[PDB]
Amino acid sequence: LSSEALMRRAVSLVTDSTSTFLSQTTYALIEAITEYTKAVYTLTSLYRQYTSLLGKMNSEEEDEVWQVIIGARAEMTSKHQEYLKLETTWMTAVGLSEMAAEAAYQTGADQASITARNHIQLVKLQVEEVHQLSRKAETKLAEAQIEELR
Amino acid sequence: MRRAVSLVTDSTSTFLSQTTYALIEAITEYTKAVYTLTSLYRQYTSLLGKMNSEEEDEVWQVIIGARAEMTSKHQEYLKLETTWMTAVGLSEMAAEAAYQTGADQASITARNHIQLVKLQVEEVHQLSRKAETKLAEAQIEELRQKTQE
Amino acid sequence: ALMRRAVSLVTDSTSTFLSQTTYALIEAITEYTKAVYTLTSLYRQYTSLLGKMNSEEEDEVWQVIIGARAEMTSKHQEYLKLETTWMTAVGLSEMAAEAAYQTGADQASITARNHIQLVKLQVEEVHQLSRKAETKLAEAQIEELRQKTQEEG
Amino acid sequence: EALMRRAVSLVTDSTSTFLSQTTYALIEAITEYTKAVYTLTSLYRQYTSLLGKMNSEEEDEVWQVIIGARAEMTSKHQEYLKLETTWMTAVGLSEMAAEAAYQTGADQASITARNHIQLVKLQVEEVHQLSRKAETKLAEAQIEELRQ
Repeated sequence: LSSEALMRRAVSLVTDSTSTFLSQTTYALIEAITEYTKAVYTLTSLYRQYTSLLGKMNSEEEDEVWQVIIGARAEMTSKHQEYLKLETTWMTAVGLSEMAAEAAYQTGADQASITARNHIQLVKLQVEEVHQLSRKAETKLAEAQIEELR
Repeated sequence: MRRAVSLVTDSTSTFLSQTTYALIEAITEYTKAVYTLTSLYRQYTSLLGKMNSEEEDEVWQVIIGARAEMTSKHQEYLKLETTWMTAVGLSEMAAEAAYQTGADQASITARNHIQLVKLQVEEVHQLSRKAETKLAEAQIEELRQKTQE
Repeated sequence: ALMRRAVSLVTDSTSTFLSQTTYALIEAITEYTKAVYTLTSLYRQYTSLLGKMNSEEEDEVWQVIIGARAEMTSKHQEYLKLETTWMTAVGLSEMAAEAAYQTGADQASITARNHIQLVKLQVEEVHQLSRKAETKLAEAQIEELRQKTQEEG
Repeated sequence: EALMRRAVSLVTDSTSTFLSQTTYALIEAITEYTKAVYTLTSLYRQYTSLLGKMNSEEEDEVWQVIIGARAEMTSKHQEYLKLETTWMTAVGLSEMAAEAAYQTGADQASITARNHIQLVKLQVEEVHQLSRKAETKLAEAQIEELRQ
C-alpha cells in the first residue's frame, strides 16, 4: 500500500493541530485558575478582617464588611464556574492529543508521537502547579472561615 | 401560633442534623478516596527507576480505578451538599419565622444550631482541602519524575 | 594583606544561610503551634457535646480530631527535620565567628555572634509558645476525659 | 460458643494486666524525665544568676554540668518514647479486646475494659501535662539565659 507515508503526513497535521488546540485551552485554563485563586485570597482576607472586628463593636462595620463578603463570594463562585467549564474543554483537548499521539505511533510517525507525549506531560505539569496553588488557597479560606466562627 | 413555629424550628433542626451527618460522611468518604489515590501516586513514583513496564502498568490500572472511585464519591458529596444548603436555608428561614411572632428562644437556639453545624461542616471541608492539596503535590512529583526517568 | 576580607565573606555567607534556615524553622514551629491550638479547640468542642447528644455529633467531631492530630504529627515531623538543617547553619556561623576572631576581623566576629544569639532567642521564644500550646492541649484532653468518666458512673 | 467466652475472658484479663503494667512503666518514665527537666531548669537559673561579677571558671563549671544534664534529659526522653509506643500497643490491644467482648455477649467484661482504658488514658495525660509545664518553664529559663 502506498498510503503509508500519506498517513504519516496526515497524522502529523493532526498532532500539530491538536497540540495548538491543547496550548490554547491550557493557557485559558491556567488564567481561569489563577483568577479563581486570587478571588479566594481576597475572600480569605475579608474573613480574617471580619473576625478581627468581633469584640466590642456595633453593627455598621460588621454589616458592611459582611456585605463585601457576599459580593466577594459571588465573585469566587462565578470564577469557580468559569474554571469548571474551561476544564472540560481542556480535558477534551488532552484526550484528542492523546489519541493523536497513539495514531502517530500506530502509523509509524513515531517522532510526532513522542513530541505530542512530551507536550501533554508538560501541559499537565503546568496546570497541576497552578491547581495546587488553588488547593492551598482553598485550605487557608477554610481555616479563615473556621476561625470566624467564634 | 408559637406552637406551630416551634414545631418548624424543631423539625427543620432535626432535618438539618440528619443532612449534615449525611454530608459529613460523604466528605470523609471523599477524603479517604483522595488519601488512597495520593498513596498510589507516591508508590508509582517510587517504582519509577527500579521497575519496568508490567509492574508499572498494573499499578497504573489501580490508579485509574482510584479516581473512578474518587470521582464517584465527589459526585455523591455534591448532590448531598445541594440538599444540605436547602436544609440550612430552611433552618435560617425558620429561625427568622421564630423571630417574628416573638418565639425568641426557639429562634436563638436555631441560629446557634445553624452556626454550630456550619463549623462542623467547615472543619471536615478543610481536611478535604488538605487532602486535595497533598494529592496535587503527589501528582506533580509523579510528572516531574516521569519526564526525568 | 588579606584573609580579613575572605573571612568576612565567610561570616556573611554563613549569616545568610543562618537567616534562611531560621525563617523556615520559625515558620515550621508556628505552623505546628497553630495545629496544637486547632486540636485543642476540637477537644473542647467534643467535651461541650458530652451529655446531651446522640453519636452523630460526637462521632463526626471525633473524626475531625483524628485528622487534626494526624496534621499535628505531620507538622511536628516537618519542624524536626527543619531543625536539623538549622543546627548545621548555627554550627557553621559559630565557627565562622571564631575564625573571624582568630584572624583579627573583630567586627565581622561581633556581628556574627550577635546574629547567632539573636536567632537562638527568636527560635527559643516560639518554642516556648509551642510548649504553652502543648500544655493547654493536654489540659483540654484531661478535661474531656474527666467529663467522659463522670458522664458514665 | 459453648467455650468461646472463656477464651475471650482470658484475653480481657491478660490485656488488662498488660495495660496496667505498661501504664505504670510509662508514668515512671515521664515523671523521671520531668525531674530531669526540673534539674536542668535549676542549673540554668543558677548559671544565669552568675553572669556579671563572676569569672568564667565556675560559670564554665556549671555550664559543663548543663551539657551533661541535657544528655540525661535526652536519654530519658528516648526511653519515654520507646515505652510510649509499647503503651499505645497495649491500649490498642485492650480496646480490641473490649470490642471482642461485646460482639460475643460478655459486655460486663466490656464495660470494665472501656472504663479501664479511659482511666489509664486520664492517668497518662495528667503526668504528661506536668511534663509540658516543666518543659515550658525550661524554655523560659533558657530565654532568660539569652545573655542577660
